[PDB]
Amino acid sequence: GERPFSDIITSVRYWVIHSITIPALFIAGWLFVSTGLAYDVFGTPRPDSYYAQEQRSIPLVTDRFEAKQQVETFLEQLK
Amino acid sequence: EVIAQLTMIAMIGIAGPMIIFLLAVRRGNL
Amino acid sequence: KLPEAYAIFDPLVDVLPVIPVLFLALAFVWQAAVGFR
Amino acid sequence: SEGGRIPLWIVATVAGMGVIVIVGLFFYGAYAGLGSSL
Amino acid sequence: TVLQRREQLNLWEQFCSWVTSTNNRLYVGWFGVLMIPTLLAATICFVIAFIAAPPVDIDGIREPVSGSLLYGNNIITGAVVPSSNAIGLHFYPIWEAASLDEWLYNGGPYQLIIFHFLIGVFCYMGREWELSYRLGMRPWICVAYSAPVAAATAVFLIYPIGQGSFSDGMPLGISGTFNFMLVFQAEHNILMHPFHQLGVAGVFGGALFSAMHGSLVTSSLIRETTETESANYGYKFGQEEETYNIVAAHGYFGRLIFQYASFNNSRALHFFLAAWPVIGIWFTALGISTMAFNLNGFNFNHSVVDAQGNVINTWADIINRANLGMEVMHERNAHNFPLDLA
Amino acid sequence: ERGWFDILDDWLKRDRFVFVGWSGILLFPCAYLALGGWLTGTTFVTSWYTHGLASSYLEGCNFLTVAVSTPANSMGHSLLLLWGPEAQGDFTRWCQLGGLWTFIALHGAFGLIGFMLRQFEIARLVGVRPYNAIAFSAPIAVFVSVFLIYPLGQSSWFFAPSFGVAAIFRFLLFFQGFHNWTLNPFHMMGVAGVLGGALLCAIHGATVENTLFQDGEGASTFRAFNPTQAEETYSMVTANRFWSQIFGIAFSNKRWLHFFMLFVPVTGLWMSAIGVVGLALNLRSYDFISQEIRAAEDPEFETFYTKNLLLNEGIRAWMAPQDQPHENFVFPEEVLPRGNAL
Amino acid sequence: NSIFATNRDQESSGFAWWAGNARLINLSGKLLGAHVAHAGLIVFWAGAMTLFELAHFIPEKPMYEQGLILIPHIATLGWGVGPGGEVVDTFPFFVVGVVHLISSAVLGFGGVYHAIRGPETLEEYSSFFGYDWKDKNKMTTILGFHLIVLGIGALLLVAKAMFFGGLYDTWAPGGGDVRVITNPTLDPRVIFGYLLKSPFGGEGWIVSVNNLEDVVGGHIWIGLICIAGGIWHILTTPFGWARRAFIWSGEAYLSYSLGALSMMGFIATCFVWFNNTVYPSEFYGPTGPEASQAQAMTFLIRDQKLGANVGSAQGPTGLGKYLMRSPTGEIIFGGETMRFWDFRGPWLEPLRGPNGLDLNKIKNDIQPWQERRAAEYMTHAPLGSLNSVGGVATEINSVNFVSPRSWLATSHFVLAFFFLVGHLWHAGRARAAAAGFEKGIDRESEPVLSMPSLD
Amino acid sequence: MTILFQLALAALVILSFVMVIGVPVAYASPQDWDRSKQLIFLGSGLWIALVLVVGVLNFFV
Ligand code: CLA
Ligand code: CLA
Ligand code: CLA
Ligand code: CLA
Ligand code: CLA
Ligand SMILES: CC1=C(/C=C/C(C)=C/C=C/C(C)=C/C=C/C=C(C)/C=C/C=C(C)/C=C/C2=C(C)CCCC2(C)C)C(C)(C)CCC1
Ligand SMILES: CC1=C(/C=C/C(C)=C/C=C/C(C)=C/C=C/C=C(C)/C=C/C=C(C)/C=C/C2=C(C)CCCC2(C)C)C(C)(C)CCC1
Ligand SMILES: CC1=C(/C=C/C(C)=C/C=C/C(C)=C/C=C/C=C(C)/C=C/C=C(C)/C=C/C2=C(C)CCCC2(C)C)C(C)(C)CCC1
Ligand SMILES: CC1=C(/C=C/C(C)=C/C=C/C(C)=C/C=C/C=C(C)/C=C/C=C(C)/C=C/C2=C(C)CCCC2(C)C)C(C)(C)CCC1
Ligand SMILES: [Ca+2]
Ligand SMILES: [Cl-]
Ligand SMILES: [Cl-]
Ligand SMILES: [Mg+2]
Repeated sequence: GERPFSDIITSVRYWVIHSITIPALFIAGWLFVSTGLAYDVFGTPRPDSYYAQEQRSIPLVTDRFEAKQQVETFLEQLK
Repeated sequence: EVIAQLTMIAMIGIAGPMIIFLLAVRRGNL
Repeated sequence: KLPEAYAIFDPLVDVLPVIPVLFLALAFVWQAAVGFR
Repeated sequence: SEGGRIPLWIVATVAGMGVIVIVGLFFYGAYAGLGSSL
Repeated sequence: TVLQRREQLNLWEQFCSWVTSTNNRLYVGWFGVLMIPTLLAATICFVIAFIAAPPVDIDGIREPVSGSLLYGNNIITGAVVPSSNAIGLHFYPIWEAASLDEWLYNGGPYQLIIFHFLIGVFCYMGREWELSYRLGMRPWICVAYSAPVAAATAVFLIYPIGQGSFSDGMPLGISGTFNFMLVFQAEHNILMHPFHQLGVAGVFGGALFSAMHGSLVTSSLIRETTETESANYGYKFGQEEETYNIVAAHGYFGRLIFQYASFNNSRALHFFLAAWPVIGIWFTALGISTMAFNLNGFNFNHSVVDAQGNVINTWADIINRANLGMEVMHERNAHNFPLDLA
Repeated sequence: ERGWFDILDDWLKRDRFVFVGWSGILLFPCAYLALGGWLTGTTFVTSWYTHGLASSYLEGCNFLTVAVSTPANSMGHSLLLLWGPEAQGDFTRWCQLGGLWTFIALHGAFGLIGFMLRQFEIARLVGVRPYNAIAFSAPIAVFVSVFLIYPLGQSSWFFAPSFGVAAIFRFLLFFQGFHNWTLNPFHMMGVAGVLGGALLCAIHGATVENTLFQDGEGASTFRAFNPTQAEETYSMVTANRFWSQIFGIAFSNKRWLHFFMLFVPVTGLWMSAIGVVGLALNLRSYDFISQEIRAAEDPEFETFYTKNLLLNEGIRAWMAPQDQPHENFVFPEEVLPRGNAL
Repeated sequence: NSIFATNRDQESSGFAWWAGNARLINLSGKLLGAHVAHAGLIVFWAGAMTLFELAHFIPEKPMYEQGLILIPHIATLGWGVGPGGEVVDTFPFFVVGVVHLISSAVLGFGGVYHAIRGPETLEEYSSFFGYDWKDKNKMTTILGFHLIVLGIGALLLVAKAMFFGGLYDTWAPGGGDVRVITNPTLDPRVIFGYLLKSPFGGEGWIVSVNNLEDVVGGHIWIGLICIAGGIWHILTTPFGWARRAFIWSGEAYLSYSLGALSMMGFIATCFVWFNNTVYPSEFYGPTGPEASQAQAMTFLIRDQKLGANVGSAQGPTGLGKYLMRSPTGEIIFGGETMRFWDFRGPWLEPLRGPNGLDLNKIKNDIQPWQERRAAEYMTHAPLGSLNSVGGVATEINSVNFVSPRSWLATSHFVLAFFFLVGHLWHAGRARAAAAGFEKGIDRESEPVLSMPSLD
Repeated sequence: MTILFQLALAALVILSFVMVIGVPVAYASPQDWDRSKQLIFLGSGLWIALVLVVGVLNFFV
């Protein structure tokens, strides 16, 4: 009962709407990375944050219930 | 020159569909 | 390198080898324009 | 809101070219910056 | 001499009529004229060798590998072992050996079997064309079978040619097959090669689509039987009417996903069932046949590097550690120099 | 009717572009969250703290090397709920601890339940027998045995497959080196069902397409089919004679044919799941005792079976220090198994 | 007027869009356009790819470190190179590229003209250029014209080799160099002897050709054969036995040529993989066998310099670590490279005597240029990844290298394979169409229903 | 003799791009084929001439 997709995406109204929303979504994703926010939301190391300058060991979690605090310590050991 | 290479492939890439479009508008022998 | 007189055309020379691929893609643009009849 | 005013063959061509550009950018990224081995 | 040529000529024509007859229980045909003796020779040699052949010096280092049942193998470990690396790609028929004992030590049976086998299956493919022509069918079943033929040809002929030795062809055995696969991964990273990935999509997808098509037709069989009968008796061989409701089947599948993801055209559907696994197997056969010339899977070893220059490992680097383990252990007495270059 | 339950039932079962149903209340959120979790993790989330691995586009991985990786071995089999005692409601820490892995595994499991319920629900509404749902029990058996039962038998979720292309390749090679999984007869039956299913898919599609009746004048033959037609679109009688003469046997019953296309890949996947359940307990088909007794006593006895164990020993020694970082393996270079030169 | 008003649709032609070029089978004018335009694409690529290669070319790196396949073809003809394959002048590469690129505009012009503007069928316009696929004499006439053209092409190579500067000869005494061929091999016992050589190891069929005299003389024979055969087919019509043996249709002829090109593609794969005479290793890199042999040579040299007696050194298996015997007794390199003892190359042959590798020459006569070459070839072995990471599959990223031999062998195996599939496809279809059942079984006259049951 | 060469080659590139689009459009266009035909002749002749000019001028830069 709904309108065919081929009708929708060949109408100017569809493209008037989505000529705004599609670039807006794309640019928001770009800025999510380029501002560095993605690193902090997900906890992903930046290129200079995998190791400290002297230690060359992986910060592997070894404690189940204080794992949260254990990641906190590894992160305070950088810079 | 990445800007030059991109502009070249843009005009070359547009040329093909431009031929089809011009003929569609002119109701040509497509 | 190309002879230095032609050097300004380097970015165009970089792109030319791909043009044959565009001919195959153009066949589909054309066929879409006639509705794959 | 009427369908057909933008021909479907143009939509398909422009959309496909957009796909090619974005995938092409990802392949460029395989050779530069992160993941380039350099 | 005179009309005798016509008594010979009609006799030849009687033979041609028998060879090409649509009424033989098994079709012979001109391809069958080559196929039948070569498959029989390969089968007979394989069975005798699998049971009774003595150990074979596959890697040319006087280190014979036992493949046969009587020499300590079971069904899983047994194989007919590839011919010696000292032979390389040289043609080694029985009559090039000083004795059968020498021929057996050097892996002669392997060459006899694979060469007759490959002639046999190429002619089996031609024979599938031939009978379809005699029966008034369309011709392309042989094209589907060209996919397994291409794959067999890749592992028994193309890969040995590229690497310079039938000692690197796939062994004729179950554990020998796994050996070939493991060494192949160490030397070509085939898992990271897109043609093998297409192969996997081909066989995972073929199995998926087989189950899908089977379940959808079975789901919509028209009631022709009682509950104490197998529904299979509801179809009679050669009946004109279709035996299931394809409108019902499409109505199910179109709602399972969405309407336009479902085939309503049985011919389109069955073409898709043919093309998907066949194309996937073509590509994986081409994977083996091009890694035969050492164009190998993607190599992302150490591709990710941090700001200082430390490698940050990815799962590709863990794959590399497994490949190294197989590389350094395989053919442990055969390499004298630091690079394995074939 | 009247009554909110019946009114809701009406709306859920409306014929619309995307069927919803009661099953959709489970299916759509769980499938969306499983797929969305995988896309989120492979795009943005590391595996540095669980594996010492980069695993996202953000870090420089590509489509083949990204993954959502399993939690660290120290988490055991923790559900790793966002609000659980490990992450304690901290979303960032939850990602760093591997919570997206259990998120995807568990929403995926319940999504697969929802999908099979969808197959049942739609089959019941349309009036077809639910063979498609029955066939889907095989993917479910595979998912449950591999992603849930296997790690549950092992030390932790760490040894489940990680959700990624290269991560899965690593899982394959781990199973070779540690479980000798290629030697396992349950895996072999799985292989037979997958390859046999792909064979059936190809051969059936090709056979239909090359025994078509001429039902139109076009050289492209797809248009000469009508979904409502009563007649078979291809000749079962000609197909049967072709395969009888080529191969010796042929289908004669279309219903048996399509049931068999379900039976083969469905049964194969079920058998492979049984083998993985054994591997959850390290209950491997690792060795043949008679082979090991002979080889230990006779240093000239060699088979493809003993050759592959040496490859496995290489895999374990070369891959374990980086693949099992929680073990803190340090293998001095002198203890690594290596053949000559390599 | 209407979407379906032309003959360029399924309704008029019987062929769907995805088989649209089959609509051209009996439209000789447009089909001529398609063919000429396609030839323009081939020539276009040759010209444009050469200029791309030249623009990217650093003359002091080896060609094979730079992803080049076309400049090696030009250099093999003796253009642009001197002793050892060093590039002395890039202008010949430039000329080949420009002239192909310019020529492709002419071919494209004619192709586009015949495809959409010129007469759609040629028979009403000209009895000479018009044709019917079923006219067997007209078919052998056009075949004959093209045979003559091909024979001339083979004689152009001969003319280059003998009168216009020669060819690059990796075997030239004193070191590889351009050399004018003055004594091409004309003895048919030699020329056609190649055609009867086994394709197996140590023989290699025609892939074993190892000197430019045989190459040039072979092209003299092929040139005369093709010109004679072309004249023959212009002046004759197919014999009765041929008429009864073949299918006579456009699609059948296409299928014969597909089978032929597939075979040639497989032959080319083996040529570039094994042959280092018409594919000089100076330009294409070492062959697989060559680089494996070069490693053994490299460590023989190193260990002998350290004091090893390489003739008496027993390896772990009991075979010589450096030197052993082939199955017929010749002294060969040891290790896994025992499989490659049929290899022959100009850097190695000075060490070979009547019985194989000569221990005295090995001890006393290995020159630094041989050590250099073996090291170079060992470290440019044709192994590498799809993303062009040079080395074995376990190599770390560092070296950007895939040998031209691997690129050329793999591409032409893939192409030759699908052309064999295409041969089967079109040959089977041509048979079915000539017999009248390519569109399916006649329901009212199904052959199997008139046959006795099998049992 | 001068580096005017860079212009003739630029003209050749421009003229080529103009022909690449114009010739197929003209060949398939209903109207104005009389005017198109002479233009295609002139463009083709100028194109050939520019090829020769660039080819000769090549040897002065
Ligand atoms: C039907 C859809 C559905 C299903 C089956 C699941 C299932 C799951 N989710 Mg997912 N989720 C969903 C939709 C769904 N989710 C949606 C729409 C979102 C976006 C909001 C999420 C966001 C989400 C997150 C962020 C997480 C999960 C997690 C989980 C897992 C643990 C859930 C749990 O313990 O709940 C327990 C709750 C119940 C079983 C509800 C029972 C309700 C009772 C019967 C009613 C009576 C309760 C009573 C009134 C309460 C009184 C409390 C008072 C005393 C204080 C489980 C696999 C966790 C996970 O995957 O960790 C790895 C996790 O971290 N889900
Ligand atoms: C000289 C070589 C040659 C020639 C002249 C022909 C000519 C013909 N073919 Mg045959 N064919 C060939 C080789 C050739 N073929 C080979 C090597 C194969 C095996 C793959 C086939 C398999 C084949 C089939 C199965 C069929 C034909 C058909 C036909 C007819 C219609 C063709 C058409 O309109 O396609 C239109 C072209 C396309 C739809 C494009 C296809 C693109 C391919 C599949 C992918 C290319 C990927 C590219 C190389 C790399 C990636 C690029 C990127 C942009 C994706 C026409 C007579 C049809 C027929 O039988 O008519 C009687 C038919 O059904 N051909
Ligand atoms: C090498 C590739 C190739 C070539 C040379 C051709 C050639 C041809 N095709 Mg085939 N085709 C191909 C690939 C190719 N095709 C592929 C991949 C498909 C699948 C998509 C098809 C599917 C197909 C169908 C369904 C049909 C054809 C038809 C034709 C013929 C008529 C074209 C026409 O009237 O269009 C009209 C198009 C236009 C007017 C647009 C302009 C097109 C021009 C040629 C572009 C020129 C661009 C170029 C840059 C110009 C340079 C000029 C410069 C040198 C001065 C023509 C001989 C038709 C036929 O058989 O007719 C009897 C037909 O019905 N083709
Ligand atoms: C195999 C390719 C081929 C074939 C068989 C044809 C055939 C034909 N053409 Mg076409 N054409 C072609 C390619 C071809 N052309 C090319 C490349 C172009 C661009 C220049 C054209 C542009 C073209 C136009 C504009 C016209 C034709 C016309 C014709 C018809 C009349 C020909 C005639 O009487 O000339 C007589 C022959 C001569 C005067 C002698 C020709 C000698 C040539 C120029 C040199 C040959 C040297 C050597 C063999 C070339 C090798 C090139 C190779 C390396 C690529 C005839 C059907 C006419 C037509 O269709 O009218 C209805 C017409 O008006 N052709
Ligand atoms: C493109 C090249 C080409 C093509 C397509 C043709 C096509 C044809 N030729 Mg012509 N011919 C050519 C070049 C060509 N010829 C040349 C260059 C010459 C000069 C030598 C000739 C001299 C010639 C003569 C004298 C005759 C023909 C004849 C014919 C017709 C029958 C051919 C046939 O049955 O072969 C099939 C081949 C056989 C039936 C012989 C057996 C082949 C064996 C079984 C297989 C060998 C396979 C093996 C792998 C080959 C490679 C290795 C091998 C060399 C060891 C057919 C129209 C006949 C005709 O009717 O003329 C009017 C004929 O009598 N041709
Ligand atoms: C040499 C040279 C030149 C030349 C050039 C040329 C020759 C060009 C051509 C060009 C071309 C030739 C182009 C084309 C293009 C094409 C395209 C761009 C396409 C695309 C497509 C697509 C995108 C598609 C899509 C689709 C469709 C349509 C339908 C189906 C679906 C899909 C999606 C697939 C010049 C002048 C520069 C100058 C100097 C040098
Ligand atoms: C997890 C989580 C969650 C959720 C989330 C989500 C739901 C998400 C989603 C997401 C998404 C949903 C995303 C998406 C993405 C996408 C993408 C990224 C795409 C890409 C693509 C491409 C790249 C393409 C490609 C291709 C193909 C595929 C084929 C064809 C060709 C090409 C190449 C084009 C929540 C909050 C609940 C909670 C917490 C946790
Ligand atoms: C028919 C048809 C088709 C096809 C077509 C074709 C295939 C065409 C071709 C065409 C062609 C094949 C074209 C070509 C052109 C070329 C040109 C136009 C060139 C030019 C050149 C130049 C201009 C150069 C320049 C230079 C110099 C001189 C020096 C160095 C630098 C440079 C490079 C700048 C299709 C598929 C679409 C479909 C429809 C139908
Ligand atoms: C240049 C050169 C040379 C020479 C070469 C030559 C001299 C070649 C020749 C070649 C030849 C001389 C070839 C031939 C070929 C032939 C063929 C390829 C055949 C085919 C056949 C067929 C295909 C048939 C078929 C059939 C049958 C079998 C049965 C009946 C039916 C029919 C007819 C279908 C050399 C090496 C010294 C060196 C380098 C350079
Ligand atoms: Ca029409
Ligand atoms: Cl091994
Ligand atoms: Cl070695
Ligand atoms: Mg990058």
